[PDB]
Amino acid sequence: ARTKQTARKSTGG
Amino acid sequence: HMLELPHEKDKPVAEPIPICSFCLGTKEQNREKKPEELISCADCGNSGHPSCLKFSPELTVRVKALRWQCIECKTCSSCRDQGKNADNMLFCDSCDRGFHMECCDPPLTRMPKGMWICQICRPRKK
Ligand SMILES: [Zn+2]
Ligand SMILES: [Zn+2]
Ligand SMILES: [Zn+2]
Ligand SMILES: [Zn+2]
Repeated sequence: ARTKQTARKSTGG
Repeated sequence: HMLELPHEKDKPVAEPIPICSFCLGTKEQNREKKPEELISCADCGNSGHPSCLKFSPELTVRVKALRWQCIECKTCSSCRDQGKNADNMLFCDSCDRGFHMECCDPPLTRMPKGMWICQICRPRKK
């Protein structure tokens, strides 16, 4: 699953 | 089609910014210097190539049909707040809407191992 936090990390910040 | 929530249907849509916030390319140039239409945030107008957003083609089609918020603008579709903790807001793997774990029904306290999808995207039972 994804969260706002993981999405930031995945996409670069 | 993708269902819209009543509060999404009549909200203002921000002017879209025609360059990707990740790589600064227009629709003509993603990171591979290939054309790719942008997805744009309805609250602030910030855009991203689906490839820079790390969306699959299947999620991309669905998000393009909805009033989408970027990662920073995403608010919980249940309570309408951001709250202070980003590892607490799940993003749906079907429609990319945000929901606080505490706002799920029933509430979650632990991350799902695999995909997570919101109640809007779960089909009606027989
Ligand atoms: Zn890009
Ligand atoms: Zn935004
Ligand atoms: Zn909430
Ligand atoms: Zn959903």
